[PDB]
Amino acid sequence: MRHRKSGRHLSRTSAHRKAMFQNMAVSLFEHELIKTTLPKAKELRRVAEPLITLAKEDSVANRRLAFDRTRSKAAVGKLFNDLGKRYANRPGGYLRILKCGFRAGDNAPMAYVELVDRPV
Amino acid sequence: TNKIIQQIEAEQMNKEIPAFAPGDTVIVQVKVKEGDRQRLQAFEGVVIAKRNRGLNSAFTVRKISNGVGVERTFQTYSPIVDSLSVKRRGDVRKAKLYYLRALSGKAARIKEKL
Amino acid sequence: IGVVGRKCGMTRIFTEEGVSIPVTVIEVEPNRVTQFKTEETDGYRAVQVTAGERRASRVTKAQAGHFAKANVAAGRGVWEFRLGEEQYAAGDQITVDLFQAGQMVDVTGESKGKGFAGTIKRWNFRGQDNTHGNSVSHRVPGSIGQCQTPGRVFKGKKMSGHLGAERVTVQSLEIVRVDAERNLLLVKGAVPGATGGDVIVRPAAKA
Amino acid sequence: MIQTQSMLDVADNSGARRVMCIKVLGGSHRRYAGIGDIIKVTVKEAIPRGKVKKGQVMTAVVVRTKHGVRRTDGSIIRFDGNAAVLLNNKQEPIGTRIFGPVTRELRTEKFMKIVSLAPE
Amino acid sequence: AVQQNKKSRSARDMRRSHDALESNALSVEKSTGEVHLRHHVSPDGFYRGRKVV
RNA sequence: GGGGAGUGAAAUAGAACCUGAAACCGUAUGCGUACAAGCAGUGGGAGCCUACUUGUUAGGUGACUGCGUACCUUUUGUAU
RNA sequence: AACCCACUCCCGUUGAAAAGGUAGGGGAUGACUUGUGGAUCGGAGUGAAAGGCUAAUCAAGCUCGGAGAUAGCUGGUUCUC
RNA sequence: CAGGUGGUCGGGUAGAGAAUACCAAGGCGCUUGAGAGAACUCGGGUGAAGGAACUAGGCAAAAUGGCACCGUAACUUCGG
RNA sequence: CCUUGUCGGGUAAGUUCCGACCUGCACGAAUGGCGUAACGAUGGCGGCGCUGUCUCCACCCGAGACUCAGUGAAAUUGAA
RNA sequence: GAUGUCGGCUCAUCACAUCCUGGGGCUGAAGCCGGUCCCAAGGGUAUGGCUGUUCGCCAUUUAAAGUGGUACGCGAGCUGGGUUUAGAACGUCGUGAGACAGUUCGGUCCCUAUCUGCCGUGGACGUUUGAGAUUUGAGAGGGGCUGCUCCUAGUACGAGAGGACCGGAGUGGACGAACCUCUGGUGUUCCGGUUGUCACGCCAGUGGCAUUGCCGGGUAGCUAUGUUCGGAAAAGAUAACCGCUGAAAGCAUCUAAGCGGGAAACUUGCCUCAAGAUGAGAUCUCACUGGGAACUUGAUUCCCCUGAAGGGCCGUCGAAGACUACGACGUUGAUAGGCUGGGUGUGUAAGCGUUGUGAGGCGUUGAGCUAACCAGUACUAAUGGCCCGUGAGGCUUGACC
Repeated sequence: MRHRKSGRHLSRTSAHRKAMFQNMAVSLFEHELIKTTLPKAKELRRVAEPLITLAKEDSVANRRLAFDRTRSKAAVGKLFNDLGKRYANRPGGYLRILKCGFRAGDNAPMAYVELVDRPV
Repeated sequence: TNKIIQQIEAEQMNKEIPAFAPGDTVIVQVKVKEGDRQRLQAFEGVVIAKRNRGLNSAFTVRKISNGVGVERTFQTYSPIVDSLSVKRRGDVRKAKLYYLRALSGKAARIKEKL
Repeated sequence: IGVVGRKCGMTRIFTEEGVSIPVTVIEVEPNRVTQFKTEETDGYRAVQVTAGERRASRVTKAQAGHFAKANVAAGRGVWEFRLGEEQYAAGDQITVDLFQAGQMVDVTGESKGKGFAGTIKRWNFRGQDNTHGNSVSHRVPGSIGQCQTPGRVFKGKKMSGHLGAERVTVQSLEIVRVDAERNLLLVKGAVPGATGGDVIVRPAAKA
Repeated sequence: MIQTQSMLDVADNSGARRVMCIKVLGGSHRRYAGIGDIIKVTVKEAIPRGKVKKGQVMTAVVVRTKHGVRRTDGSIIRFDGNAAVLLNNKQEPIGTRIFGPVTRELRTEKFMKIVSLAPE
Repeated sequence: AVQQNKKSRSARDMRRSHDALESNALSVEKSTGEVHLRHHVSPDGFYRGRKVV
């Protein structure tokens, strides 16, 4: 009935979602501009935004906690050094989601999801 | 608004309730009133489960009378619970302590702290 | 006459004798009468009322002009109460002070909406067997009619569909506490709908 | 106990060791019996010489359930084991001793003999 | 379960009187002057007077 | 795959190519149709619209209304 | 276990499949399972036997002839007065 | 095309094992996808209190499950 | 066959079951008679354990359903 | 050129020749119970042991376990035990193939719903100018059950035995609606523990996979087995029945005029839907104040003129939902996500001091998450297009102008 229940299933198992939303989050801390699906980007910011909040307090108990929920060495050092020194005085909203038309193959609704202070 | 129904609850919540953890052996002093009297009855046993929801808070104590296991889920801020008193503190490292139900006499013994 | 409020939660009252009373609370910001309908101008006796707070961009000119006849500056919704013989000015203000303690009161809210329910959760039908060789008809309904006679399904047959958000009235609920300071009724039991849904409270129809 | 075919210990003195509910008394489609309710039993197991015998349709008051009984503050009292006290056609207990606790929902006008014998 | 009679083309076309398509909410960037979907990035990459990609 | 230009007597003879029917599917236009029950027509019949010439015509549509249960075969007999 | 089987449930029945799948199940050093080559055929083979099997066909295969068998039966028989 | 198709090779940790789990060498993402998270359907997971009251029938599901040692009835064709 | 024969046991209650009786419609000694350890995906009964079989279903997880994009059937059909 | 059995399951619907509850007459009706006959169809109206069963026989209930019709209601809803094709056996019958007032074991149940019907939910249009909102209620649906104790009263009644009607509580059962505070269930989105293994360079720490690997718990939500509420009283018209006055017919008679009492039936009462009630109703408010031409004067079409009230698309969402619709909101913003506290759940992380040969032992500490929960807002995403809707609302008659 899903009254007041949070989280999209996205037609995959719970372990697939957890694998995808850390593949998506690691890709976003690397590139800072990824183009994904619109429901899949709404569920990304409940994963990638609490990793930047965690990386604002540089600590050995935070770096191996962020590594527990990224399992990538490269994107923990991209945190705690860049994203956490950028966003130290920004209270949330580390990434913006911009809708960009529809995918050509199917008619999937796309979005750009993008960190806010990109150097460009 | 939740601010005005947690304020209704805070008005009813002016009773002491000393600090007690699951695993501890406690004595609940309950009120009984039927066949009109106002006497006070003890219920000594082991706290196996605490509910921590404010006014809706509760605890489950396990006693054994006469070879029969017996549970009362108490309501922490009800005036049936007149007073509460911890007899011996327990060392359990687990919140809900329902595994005692399959243990009978000496396997169902809690350690003490300190 | 009644009152318009909102289901603000579900609570308990412990008495001194030791019984916890199931309580829902209904916060009632002081309603304001808007139009008083008499038989000379409307055929029946009633009073329109309005429970406050509505932003100006959401109030239309026709709606805003109606709140302006009655100097009200009114909010969300408009509700009407059939009166027997009471007189209300069109700038008055009805509060919880219209109910006391004891008092049996009827509460009408919009029930919680279950989507499209089946015949088991909607009409309490008995499910069929789950293994004795049953095919794919586990919770499907059984037959919907007789045979060639009547040769069709009768009107009203109980089937599945929108079980849900319907106007439901719970009657004879006792009023355990009337708080005119925090603008609250505490009603014994459950009232229909979810938290914050608009809910109508008035004197018991069965006394 | 609670329903038919349910099997339940014997809390009073003489006769049975296990009885089985064959009928919940009271209403018409009545399906459950809690503490203080009257069931119809049959004696599934008994001692070598007692006041009842194995295989005997008798009446018993339910004194002690695992589903429990609820108090007016909301508190429940809940036992580890199902138990009844067998009765005669007076609905007076047959045994002269009660074993185990009982609840105060049983000290009514008809069952206070069970309460006055119980080591509650 | 089948037809006992074939559908008329009057009734075949009455069914698809609800199958007409809707248009999109289009709007024009004030800077560039190009049509795009409302609330979406332009096909050149502009969104509310700013190149975003 | 088309729009022209050329070619030819002809390209709505353009190669799936003479003629190019019917079912079937479209666009345009005129009239009817969203309070009215059934073999869908027929008798009566208003209004509207096109051509014409006088109007007591011709073509289209057919509001409204009377009567009206296809066809074959088989049968004592079939809306069946 | 492989392998060979095919007892039970459910799914599937316009199937993924003109007999399967999934979960369990029987035999599994033997009267076993199997590759390759060969032998036996239509009132005729073969059959630890069910009328079983003999190329998705079996109380007599398939194909082509007799042959447009026969049908006291069925259905249909086309312009007008 | 979830079928069928003879034979050969066969690493690591756990293991009796060529079972099984996870992996190496090696191979692969099964040629429609994206949402949504109704009934119902399918394949599963947990379940208060009862525990075969189900049903034609414990069908199905739940349970038991290893190794060592102890212990082990009737009956027996002396092997079980 | 009468028939759920009758009696005993098992159940609160047992057309089935077990043990008997003999009144064998219509058993009978290699179309073998009566027993029988072991065996059985064999038929019928009873018990323990176990349980969503059930009282009575509740919630949850995946695959369809529903929606959007692309592809695109079938049985049926006198006309509606 | 097919209308596929018996029974169970699931769902029913009607009848009244009534099983219970309600109103009565007569009794060989003292009372408690009954017998029998009227009136009455509102709601109720078992669970099991045997058998394939319908029935039946039994055990225990209940206020009561009614009788019928509906293709002996219902297999494009289920089952498939009985009958029942192919196998096999027993008794019997026949020389035989084979058969049966017979038994016995085994044995494939297809269909994606076009139309009518039904339960839901919409799109269009119409309601005579349009709009935002609130409603009247013609009509329609739901609902309607009942046991026990007590109190009158061991009083009426009866030699005693035995036992009331009539009257008001308060406690159940079955049923229904809402709900989630409580008691619990679930909680593959939370926190732990732990087995096997592979990885992250290694140690530590963690992560994949093993049904969520297996498990202990458990927030929000949904939920019952949890909680709360319900069935009415009351009114009107009646039914049998009981009359009052009262003739025809000096009297007698409920009746022929006239007047009454009288039931869960009927009409309201209670709940829900309800103006597509085309008979389309009613209120309060709002918004829009330019001209030529032909031809036939509801006069219309044509152009120039402008588009309001408002609605919708879109976006952020919802305790609303299949799509919709409904609801809230879109910077004059608190709608969602994040962030900041607060709670909750789990149960003392990591790291290092400490400690032992080693597995393992306190504090920091009752921590970091945070899932859905509760608290401000200019962190992020909700962009002041013109797409719809126009420019004062026909005529006739009447009353007051």
